[PDB]
Amino acid sequence: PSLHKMSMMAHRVKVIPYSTFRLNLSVTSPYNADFDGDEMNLHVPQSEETRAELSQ
Amino acid sequence: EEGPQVKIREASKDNVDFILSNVDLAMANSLRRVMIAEIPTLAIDSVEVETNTTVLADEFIAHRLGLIPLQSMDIEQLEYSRDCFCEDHCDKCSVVLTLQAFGESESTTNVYSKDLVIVSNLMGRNIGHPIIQDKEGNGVLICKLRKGQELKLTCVAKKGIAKEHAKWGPAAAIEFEYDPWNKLKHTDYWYEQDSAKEWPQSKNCEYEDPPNEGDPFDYKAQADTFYMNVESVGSIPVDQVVVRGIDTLQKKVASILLALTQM
Amino acid sequence: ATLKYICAECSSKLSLSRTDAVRCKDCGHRILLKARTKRLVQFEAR
Amino acid sequence: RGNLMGKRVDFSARTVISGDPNLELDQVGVPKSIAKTLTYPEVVTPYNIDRLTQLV
Amino acid sequence: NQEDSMIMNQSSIDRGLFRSLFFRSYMDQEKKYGMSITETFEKPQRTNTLRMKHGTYDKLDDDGLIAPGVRVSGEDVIIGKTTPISSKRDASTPLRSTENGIVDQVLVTTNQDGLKFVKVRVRTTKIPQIGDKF
Amino acid sequence: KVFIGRLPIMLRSKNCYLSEATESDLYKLKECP
Amino acid sequence: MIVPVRCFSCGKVVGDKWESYLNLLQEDELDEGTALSRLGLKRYCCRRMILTHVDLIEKFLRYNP
Amino acid sequence: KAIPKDQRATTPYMTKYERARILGTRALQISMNAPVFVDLEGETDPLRIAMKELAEKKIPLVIRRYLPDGSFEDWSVEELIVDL
DNA sequence: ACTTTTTCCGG
RNA sequence: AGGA
DNA sequence: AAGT
Ligand SMILES: [Mg+2]
Ligand SMILES: [Zn+2]
Ligand SMILES: [Zn+2]
Ligand SMILES: [Zn+2]
Repeated sequence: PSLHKMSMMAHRVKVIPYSTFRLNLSVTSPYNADFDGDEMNLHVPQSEETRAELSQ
Repeated sequence: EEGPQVKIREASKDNVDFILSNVDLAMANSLRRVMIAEIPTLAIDSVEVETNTTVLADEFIAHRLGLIPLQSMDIEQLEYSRDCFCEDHCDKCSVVLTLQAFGESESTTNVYSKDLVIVSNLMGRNIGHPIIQDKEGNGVLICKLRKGQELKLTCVAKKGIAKEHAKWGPAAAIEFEYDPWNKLKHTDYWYEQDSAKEWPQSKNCEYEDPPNEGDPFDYKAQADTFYMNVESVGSIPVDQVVVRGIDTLQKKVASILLALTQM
Repeated sequence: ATLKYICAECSSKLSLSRTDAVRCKDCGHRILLKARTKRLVQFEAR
Repeated sequence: RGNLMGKRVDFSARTVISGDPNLELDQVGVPKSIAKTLTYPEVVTPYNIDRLTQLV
Repeated sequence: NQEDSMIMNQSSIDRGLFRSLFFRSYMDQEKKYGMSITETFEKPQRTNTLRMKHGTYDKLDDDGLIAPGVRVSGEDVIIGKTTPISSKRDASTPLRSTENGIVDQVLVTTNQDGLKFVKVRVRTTKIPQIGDKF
Repeated sequence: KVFIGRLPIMLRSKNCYLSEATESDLYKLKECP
Repeated sequence: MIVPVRCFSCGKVVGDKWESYLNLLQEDELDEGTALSRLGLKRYCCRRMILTHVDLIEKFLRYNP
Repeated sequence: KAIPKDQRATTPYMTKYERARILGTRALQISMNAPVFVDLEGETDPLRIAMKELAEKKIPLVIRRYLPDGSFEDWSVEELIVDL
């Protein structure tokens, strides 16, 4: 859903094999995700400006 | 006699029961690993299908064929296809098997691993013969056909290790145990009332000495002596699953030593 | 050689063209299959 | 609500999520297929030019 | 295996564990337009229309159908069809862009009307991978 | 006497062929027993 | 649907043992427990492979073309 | 209307948002082939360059802080304290 | 007498 | 019609 | 399940 400011967070990409978005286990709680078939979205900033907003 | 000692308990076509003494656990385990996934075998790896009128699908049968165990005795004198210079395959690097089957019989017609014929030249070396351990001499059951059900295909078997596919598995289950009286305190026995009663004793308890409680914990104590049992699938013979493993590992260590010398 | 389409039940090869009627000869049944390519398929045994 | 406050967007990806204890808190595992599809527009600059041409 | 995840034995997956077949039946028919203005199951090319799919029409045979052995993949055309106008508009059915596999059964039949009815089955095996649910 | 439309029949019903069919008959009819 | 060659867990060739199992049951009148063990399947992974097998192939064969 | 420097009453410190928009803005300009105001001591990322430009308070930008009435306080990235 | 909301994502 |  |  996204009822939290913490339901949408900025991350460092790590290119890996296998079709799943991998994520650290401690970040499980803010999103509220379990790994029982849960899916997630990924948006990519296009500016060196929209990037600063994410990182900073 | 030397460094690590061996004392074989039971031997057969399919199983070696022995005891590995004066060895490091890390050594006996690296040895366990190697026998599972690093000894090369030979199995079907390309199935060009001509006609399939069966109840099973092309790839269902394909996958099945790779699991059929092939003679991998003189495997050491077959090149890995990658290392060979021919585009695709040749006699130097591959064994070519053909399989033709048809339901002539009004009853159900069975298709066995015996029904495989080597079409390639074997260069007089022991390889590609489907392992038939079967009493009636039939080997694996690949398929079943009714009447007009024909099965035509060609297969190319290649070198490969179990690390690449479990079909190149030279060994089945590898039994590994140490310290049947937990004298090392390497495990904490879960219980309801009594640890010793509720947990069944190992058969290997007989080959080691009971703890005798009126003695302090030997912290100084290290784990040596590993009650093992290796099972051959059929490809390589039991003894060789061991020997070949011992060798394979030495070769890995040597490659390091060698690659170290290049620098 | 040449067996364009096989009938779905009796499995008798037909080899008909576009405008040669979608039906079997002895039995009716317009079901008719396609008979596998002569351009042969190869699969890895994994 | 559906076309203005909310919007279907580009540079967006979605898949099944799976936990990884070897990833860092702030990193996200991105499958190659998705990294290979998602694209950032970088401006040819004297700093990047050399790297950029290699990727081109 | 943390948080409703699970570790599967790769050695097992290869030995045949949790493998499954998957079929998908693509279907089509020749549509008649009043004055006997039918569509045609054929392998098209240029010929005034140029409104055809990007996928390799080359897997098609002259009847506008793949044969039951052929390994298909992208948006490779499974059924080639054309509709003329007052000429070969394309009406070709490509393989679901997402999909890939081997043609299984191709069935050529008749519609109640008497129209060319086609059903194409495409098989694939699915091995247990990493995001796979159980 | 006179035709009055077509009634969709439910499988394995009195008016369906399959009711009056044996294992062998069904397999022959390409129907799962 | 046709006997799996080799047990998923350990890898012991198991595709041969089928008809023999079906015979130690029918002809030899034994129980499943003793039959599996005559065939030398001691680890439960191997045992379950044969014990729990549903040979569906035989039903598919009853269909004509 | 514009508040005179001597009469300014906002933070002498730079907001989290000011800093994030300055680095974004300088990174966008440095990336658009703008003149860089510091020795790029091996630096190749326009954000890292922008961060360095800010580190030595060498960014020629000015934050116009707007008040609810429309009136505003102009503060330089030079004068703004970066404790954050 | 009379109206309007209700978590997020293959055909 | 179905997932979280 | 509420509220002009
Ligand atoms: Mg969940
Ligand atoms: Zn060769
Ligand atoms: Zn017929
Ligand atoms: Zn087993």
